[PDB]
Amino acid sequence: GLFGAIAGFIENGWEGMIDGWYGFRHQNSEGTGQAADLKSTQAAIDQINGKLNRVIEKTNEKFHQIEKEFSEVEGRIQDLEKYVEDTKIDLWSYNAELLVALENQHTIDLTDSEMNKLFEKTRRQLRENAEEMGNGCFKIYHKCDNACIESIRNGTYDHDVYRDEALNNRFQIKG
Amino acid sequence: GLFGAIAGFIENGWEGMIDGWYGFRHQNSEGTGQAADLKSTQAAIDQINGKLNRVIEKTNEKFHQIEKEFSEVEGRIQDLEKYVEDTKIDLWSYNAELLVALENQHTIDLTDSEMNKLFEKTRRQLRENAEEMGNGCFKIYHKCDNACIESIRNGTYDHDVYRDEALNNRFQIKG
Amino acid sequence: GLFGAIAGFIENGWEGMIDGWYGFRHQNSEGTGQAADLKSTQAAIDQINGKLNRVIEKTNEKFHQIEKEFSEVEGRIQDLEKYVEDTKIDLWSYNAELLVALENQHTIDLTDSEMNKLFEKTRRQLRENAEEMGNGCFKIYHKCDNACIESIRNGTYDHDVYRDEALNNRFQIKG
Amino acid sequence: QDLPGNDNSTATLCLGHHAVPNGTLVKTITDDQIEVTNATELVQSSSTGKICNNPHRILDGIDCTLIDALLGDPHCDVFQNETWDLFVERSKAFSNCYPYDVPDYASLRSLVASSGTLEFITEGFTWTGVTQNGGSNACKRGPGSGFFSRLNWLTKSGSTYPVLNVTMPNNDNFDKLYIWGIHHPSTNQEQTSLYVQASGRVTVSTRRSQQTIIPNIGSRPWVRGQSSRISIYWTIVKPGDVLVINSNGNLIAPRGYFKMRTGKSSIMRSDAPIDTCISECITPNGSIPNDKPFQNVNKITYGACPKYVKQNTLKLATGMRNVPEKQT
Amino acid sequence: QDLPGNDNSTATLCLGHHAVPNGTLVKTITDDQIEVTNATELVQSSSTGKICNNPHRILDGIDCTLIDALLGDPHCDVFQNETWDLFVERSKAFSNCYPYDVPDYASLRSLVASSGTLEFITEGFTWTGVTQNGGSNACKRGPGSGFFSRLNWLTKSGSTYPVLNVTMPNNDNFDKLYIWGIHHPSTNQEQTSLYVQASGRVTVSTRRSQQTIIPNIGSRPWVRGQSSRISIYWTIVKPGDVLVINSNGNLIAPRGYFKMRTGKSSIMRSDAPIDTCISECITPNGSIPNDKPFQNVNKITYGACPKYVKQNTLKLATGMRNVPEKQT
Amino acid sequence: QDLPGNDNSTATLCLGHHAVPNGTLVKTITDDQIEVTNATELVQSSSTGKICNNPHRILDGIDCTLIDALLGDPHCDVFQNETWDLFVERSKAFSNCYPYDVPDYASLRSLVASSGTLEFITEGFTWTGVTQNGGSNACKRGPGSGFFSRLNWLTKSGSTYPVLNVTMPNNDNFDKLYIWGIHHPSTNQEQTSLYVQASGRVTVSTRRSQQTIIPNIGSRPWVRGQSSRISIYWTIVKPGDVLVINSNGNLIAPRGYFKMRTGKSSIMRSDAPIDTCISECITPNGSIPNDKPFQNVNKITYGACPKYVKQNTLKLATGMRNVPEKQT
Ligand SMILES: *[C@@H]1O[C@H](CO)[C@@H](O[C@@H]2O[C@H](CO)[C@@H](O[C@@H]3O[C@H](CO)[C@@H](O)[C@H](O)[C@@H]3O)[C@H](O)[C@H]2NC(C)=O)[C@H](O)[C@H]1NC(C)=O
Ligand SMILES: *[C@@H]1O[C@H](CO)[C@@H](O[C@@H]2O[C@H](CO)[C@@H](O[C@@H]3O[C@H](CO)[C@@H](O)[C@H](O)[C@@H]3O)[C@H](O)[C@H]2NC(C)=O)[C@H](O)[C@H]1NC(C)=O
Ligand SMILES: *[C@@H]1O[C@H](CO)[C@@H](O[C@@H]2O[C@H](CO)[C@@H](O[C@@H]3O[C@H](CO)[C@@H](O)[C@H](O)[C@@H]3O)[C@H](O)[C@H]2NC(C)=O)[C@H](O)[C@H]1NC(C)=O
Ligand SMILES: *[C@@H]1O[C@H](CO)[C@@H](O)[C@H](O)[C@H]1NC(C)=O
Ligand SMILES: *[C@@H]1O[C@H](CO)[C@@H](O)[C@H](O)[C@H]1NC(C)=O
Ligand SMILES: *[C@@H]1O[C@H](CO)[C@@H](O)[C@H](O)[C@H]1NC(C)=O
Ligand SMILES: *[C@@H]1O[C@H](CO)[C@@H](O)[C@H](O)[C@H]1NC(C)=O
Ligand SMILES: *[C@@H]1O[C@H](CO)[C@@H](O)[C@H](O)[C@H]1NC(C)=O
Ligand SMILES: *[C@@H]1O[C@H](CO)[C@@H](O)[C@H](O)[C@H]1NC(C)=O
Ligand SMILES: *[C@@H]1O[C@H](CO)[C@@H](O)[C@H](O)[C@H]1NC(C)=O
Ligand SMILES: *[C@@H]1O[C@H](CO)[C@@H](O)[C@H](O)[C@H]1NC(C)=O
Ligand SMILES: *[C@@H]1O[C@H](CO)[C@@H](O)[C@H](O)[C@H]1NC(C)=O
Ligand SMILES: *[C@@H]1O[C@H](CO)[C@@H](O)[C@H](O)[C@H]1NC(C)=O
Ligand SMILES: *[C@@H]1O[C@H](CO)[C@@H](O)[C@H](O)[C@H]1NC(C)=O
Ligand SMILES: *[C@@H]1O[C@H](CO)[C@@H](O)[C@H](O)[C@H]1NC(C)=O
Repeated sequence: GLFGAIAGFIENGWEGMIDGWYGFRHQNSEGTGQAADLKSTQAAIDQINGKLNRVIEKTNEKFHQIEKEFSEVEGRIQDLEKYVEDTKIDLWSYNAELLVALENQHTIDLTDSEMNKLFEKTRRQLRENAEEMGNGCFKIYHKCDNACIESIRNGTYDHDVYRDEALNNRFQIKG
Repeated sequence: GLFGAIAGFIENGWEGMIDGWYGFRHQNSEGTGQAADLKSTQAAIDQINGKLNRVIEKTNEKFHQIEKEFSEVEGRIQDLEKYVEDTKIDLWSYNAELLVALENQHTIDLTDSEMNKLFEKTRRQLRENAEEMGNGCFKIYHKCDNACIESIRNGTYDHDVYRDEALNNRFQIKG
Repeated sequence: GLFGAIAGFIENGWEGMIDGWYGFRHQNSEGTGQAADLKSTQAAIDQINGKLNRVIEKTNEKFHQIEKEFSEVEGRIQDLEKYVEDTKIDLWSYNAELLVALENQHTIDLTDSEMNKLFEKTRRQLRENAEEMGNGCFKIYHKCDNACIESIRNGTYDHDVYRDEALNNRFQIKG
Repeated sequence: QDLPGNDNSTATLCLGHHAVPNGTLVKTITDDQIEVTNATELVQSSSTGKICNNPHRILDGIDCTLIDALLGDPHCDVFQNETWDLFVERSKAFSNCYPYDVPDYASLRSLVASSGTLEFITEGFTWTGVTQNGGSNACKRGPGSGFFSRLNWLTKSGSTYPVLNVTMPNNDNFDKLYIWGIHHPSTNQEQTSLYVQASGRVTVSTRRSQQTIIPNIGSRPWVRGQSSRISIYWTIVKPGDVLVINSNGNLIAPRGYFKMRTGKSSIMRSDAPIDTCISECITPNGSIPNDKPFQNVNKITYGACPKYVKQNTLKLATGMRNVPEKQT
Repeated sequence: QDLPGNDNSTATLCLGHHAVPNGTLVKTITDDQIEVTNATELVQSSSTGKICNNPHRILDGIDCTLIDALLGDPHCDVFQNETWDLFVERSKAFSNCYPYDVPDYASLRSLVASSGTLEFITEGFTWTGVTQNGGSNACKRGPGSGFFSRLNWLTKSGSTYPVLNVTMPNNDNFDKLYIWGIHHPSTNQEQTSLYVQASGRVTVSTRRSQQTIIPNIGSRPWVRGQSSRISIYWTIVKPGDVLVINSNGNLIAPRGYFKMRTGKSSIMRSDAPIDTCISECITPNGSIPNDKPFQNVNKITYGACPKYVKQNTLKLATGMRNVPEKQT
Repeated sequence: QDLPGNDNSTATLCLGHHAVPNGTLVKTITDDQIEVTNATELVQSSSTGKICNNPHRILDGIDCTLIDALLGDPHCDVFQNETWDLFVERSKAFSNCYPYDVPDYASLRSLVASSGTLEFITEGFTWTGVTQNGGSNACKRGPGSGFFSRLNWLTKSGSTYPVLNVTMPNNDNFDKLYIWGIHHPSTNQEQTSLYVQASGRVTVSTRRSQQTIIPNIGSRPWVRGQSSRISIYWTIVKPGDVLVINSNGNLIAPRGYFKMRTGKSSIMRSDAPIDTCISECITPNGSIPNDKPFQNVNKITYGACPKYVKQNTLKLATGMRNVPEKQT
């Protein structure tokens, strides 16, 4: 999509994530873990329902209209009755076809956008303590135990706490 | 919107900014202060007028048409006259309804985009001398007096001038 | 467009690039040189053909319809025959006019997006070895000969190889 | 801030999105089929097969068309003063009374079908000097010969068919629909036998319109024993106007008026069974649900229905792109 | 570059956008109401209440419909040879001359209304052996009895009425509209008194069309003293063709032709006052401005008008999302 | 990883996009003209000027309209039993036989044009007591006087003209179209000379419809020597029904039926030359290619054609924004 996250810099999706649409997987001192992100999942879901409801909005009701099927050949006025309905139908068919094309396009970029926003938001929080391995994974340069991972995910991580550790550990020169 | 700046990483808007749509507030060596950005304000305004004019474009003029109100009951041909106009009206109503929905959606993301582009543009200019506090604010790591702030804003800031200062001041290890 | 790369942070296009839509120009101790990127060119071209085909999709065929030209004055039923076709035509004209407006808008942002994705992708690969001069150009902080430039472009650049060099060379403090 | 640690390590955090093993292809502006995690059908394409009898008054015509129900074919006498939101005409329907034709049948079927009521009021017309209540063996009512319950066939009294000239004022505050007709005899002998004069005439007028029909003598195809035809006509009379019927032969006189009302009633041809359920959208194929925005069941609908479209499936993606790691 | 500073500090730069205390909700693809900084109304929903007399020729019909103005009802003689871009018919309009009816009134009102001129040319028809200029007390012109200024009622000369057979060539290069009629007497006595023959006939032809009407004798409702009616008909004659009128009774003859033109003229029913102002879009409710793209005032419009829509407000956001600090 | 180097340098990598010197302006949602690298025309605006004779059966009417080809004007005898996907009527077309008129010409031109065949079957009608095969010098067939090949003008036998009353059952399984007419004499003498009775009548019926026309006597404009007219009528007879023709004067009798079929045939008026090429979309202006989605050549089309639009150019950008090195 437009942002290049889903099916982009994130090589693929996780079939394993059964509890949300976007989320985190980590390796840290205490082991490996996975966890769904609920705020971005709710954001993508709310917008998709938003558009879904606007489409499922009010059916117009019509009662006595014109006849659309004929049993005899009449000529001029029947030819018109047929033309009015056939042109109404192609105009409404074009309309449905463009609607789901536009809508579908926008839904793939909207969810692409939410993946990207979670990523960026996570990036900003880690400040100088992590580097982007460029595949959706941040390498954190300091010991980050499971509570550290929970603070990043619940959004309370304080970068200053580990800045000196991370920074030292990051700008090591030695080969 | 799609970029996550407005109503995103920028927690809210400033009612105080009466002179432009996007802008800077600063805290520094000789006070606090605010200033509208005119290039990004003009960019957002021009695009919004651009679409506004295309919508306010040519009314079609019509003269003798068909009758749309009747005083007697006639049956078949009147039934058709009513059906033609009722189907024209619902098709144009759908049309106005989809037009402002698409348009409005695009205007919220367009102005979201311009906020993001100003932010990114400012980021690129500060090079290694500032860090993103992740809330729309850059922390500049060197003494930046009011002329320094006006050079960032008018776009002439030379990062090299303060790079050694900032860099030293930035990668301090001491707790 | 929405991403601010084309006609944005990249001041202009290269008329010289005859072999692709997006690409690279470099100056390194061996020399200067240019090369088209084929994956992003193919990505932009495929999406543009994608939409082009969907538009060039099935013509509907119609055979006996209503008369659209008259040689005598008849009154009520002819007035209707004229109104049905005139309203069909304005509805299809609106339809073509909105279609290319939406489409064209989306194509300028789609190609804006691909420029930005190439840029970002290149950024992620260079890790801590380059800095963004903010005008579409990365400054690489280590000796990068032509094979080094080919590895970045063909996407196999190993940042670790030159990290210590680049990093040292980057965070030099001396004026 | 904290003190120098004795361990030096790093961690890996990776952001990602879900994916499903299955996944639906959907259309896009740049793609004809692209796979998303989930989608919804926006085209309703199946009917139940039955017209739900609720919420609209659905009147089953059974083996009566609305025009025979209006005229009062004996076999349709069941519908007298009936009322409907939707009159359903069945293809099995037949007529079984004097052969008639309705020049502009289609408007009379329309304007009655929209009125939605068949309430008839008998007015005291006085036909002076003519024999009332004629009937025919082509329209038996019981063992006897008969005629449409709502029309009155006038034949001469004795040596004369006078010039009938009668009036009926519209003193009420609603429009009155009058159905009347004229008899086209098979032969010149039939003409003179029944109406004396060699050429009848019917002029029916209000102070704003008038129609004169003269009969047409000639053999037509045998239908229920008859080679003659009657042709039906209608006259709406607005409040405060007057009906004047002038004729000196072949008049099939009205027995009063049908009330006309403005409503949401229509007529539909369907052999779908009526069943007990509630549904708002009716289609000749039976009812259909109106939860989706578009339907493809039939272009003929009555009620709160989805816009008919040509496509028979149109999937709105309700999920992100599906990019699985295993695949299948 | 510069030398070691004796001070070491940092600064804060924050980017942000404006917000307004008020702010308008607008519709979106994903939201039904979301608040933006500013918006514009795209549906025009109010009229001034007056039809502006400029730029179009608006002809007030006052108490004349266009067909009475055409036929030449005495009380409409003011409109002779008038011209219009929009003829406005008032609901107060009445007729006051011989009771007539126009079978397919609606097309005659249309094709004259579109022509936009009532310019009449008198042609020298010669009616031989019949009395010209008949009139009626149901159509007074002054103290006298009279008739439509543009029609000529032919009755018997002395004691007989001949077969009229006249011709008028279209030698000009434009189409000529001829309005003519036929008189349906109330009684057989009235017929023979006026036209001698017991049944008249009118055949009006060109070399490409012909119409024969035979009168219809019978009582109709008293309208201005009359139980008879005349019915109006029209014949357009193309350049180089010929009108031939043949009749042996009941002809209401033409006095010449109306010019027909191709234009942008129409007719509208409105009791809106005409006032002096300029406006391009006219509606039965008065003029409306055409700065917005859609209007909801009336579906009947004439001129450069907004597309009529069902919605009565549709706001286009002309600003970013409004996310306030201090609030309202 | 590697060992400390003796050179210390940097490199510059710059990303960029192409640009073209020329470039096309295109419309946008926010811009009326903005320049892109490349675009495509979506509105087809030119015709070749010739109707391609392939893939559809295009039948050139030459100087015959379809109705004269149907009736059998001598000069159109070439079209007998012809067949078409598109009948092309030329403006040069003329008629050259007895002056006729077709009340509701437009439907008869339509329903034949859609049927697409003129296959005629002669049925053995027996006209008893009347002279068959009348003709006229206004319709010469060869040196002789003549008449429409498909109609049969019945005149009296010496002294009398009987009441014709004939039947023709539809025993086949398809609908049969019968074209018939009636003769309107110029004078009462012409009437009695030809048909004896002073007023003829035609009633043509099936068991589901009936039409009675009575002739109209009067002078009309001289066309090919005649002041009389015949008027054409049609009766479709469904399988299993019966045609009954009853008349005692002025009948122009049918000689059998035209087959009717359901097809994709139509009629078009065009003076475009037919030429040999293949094209699916035909327009009065000649064929046009249907590669583009919209066309602006003509709103009248037949076949697989682009949707007609008002715009005459509509460019779809197929490239990025064009931002050249030395801006253009
Ligand atoms: C004019 O011509 C038609 C056709 O020649 C004549 O109609 C035919 O008339 C006879 C009776 O006279 C009808 O016979 C009937 O047959 C039915 C069905 O089998 C039967 O149930 C009845 O008991 C009766 O015997 C015959 O069907 C009818 N045919 C048609 C097509 O209508 C008509 O009599 C002629 N008219 C005159 C006045 O000469
Ligand atoms: C056929 O029947 C109608 C109704 O019975 C007869 O019409 C009526 O004729 C009388 C005069 O003979 C009309 O009277 C006048 O009416 C006006 C309006 O109220 C009034 O101002 C006069 O002073 C006078 O009373 C009466 O209105 C009229 N009614 C209608 C409904 O038209 C007609 O005369 C009969 N015709 C024949 C030839 O027998
Ligand atoms: C009723 O009035 C019309 C017009 O006065 C009469 O029609 C005219 O009749 C004459 C013959 O009697 C036609 O003459 C012919 O002209 C053509 C063209 O030059 C010529 O080729 C013939 O040899 C002949 O001379 C004349 O055209 C015709 N005019 C029109 C407009 O039809 C008609 O005769 C009158 N009818 C009666 C029964 O009195
Ligand atoms: C986040 O997680 C930490 C443990 O890592 C916990 O102490 C804190 O309360 C959590 N904050 C929120 C908002 O859940
Ligand atoms: C930017 O501001 C500086 C002072 O900080 C001033 O000297 C310079 O001229 C300004 N440049 C522009 C383009 O306004
Ligand atoms: C990339 O370029 C290097 C030389 O710089 C070469 O050895 C390598 O094989 C190339 N890889 C690909 C995928 O082309
Ligand atoms: C697919 O989308 C529809 C509409 O949003 C929803 O009812 C359904 O639950 C979705 N499927 C899943 C597996 O979430
Ligand atoms: C029809 O309704 C009218 C009005 O109430 C009534 O007088 C008449 O008898 C009714 N007839 C039947 C059969 O219901
Ligand atoms: C509905 O009815 C029409 C006419 O009987 C038929 O052609 C159509 O296929 C039917 N569709 C469904 C879903 O039953
Ligand atoms: C709101 O938008 C309209 C159209 O752009 C403009 O005329 C008006 O000035 C705007 N309001 C403000 C406060 O800018
Ligand atoms: C109507 O116009 C014609 C043509 O100029 C003229 O001869 C005639 O007298 C006019 N009548 C009136 C009342 O203006
Ligand atoms: C305009 O006129 C119509 C008919 O009189 C009325 O229903 C409608 O409400 C009016 N609208 C306005 C804005 O006056
Ligand atoms: C312009 O676009 C059309 C359609 O994509 C293509 O045929 C043509 O080659 C393009 N022009 C160039 C120079 O690529
Ligand atoms: C027309 O077709 C019918 C049926 O085959 C045939 O009998 C008749 O002779 C044909 N006439 C001509 C001229 O082809
Ligand atoms: C096509 O034909 C119509 C009618 O002859 C004409 O007005 C139109 O301009 C023509 N267009 C072209 C492209 O030939």
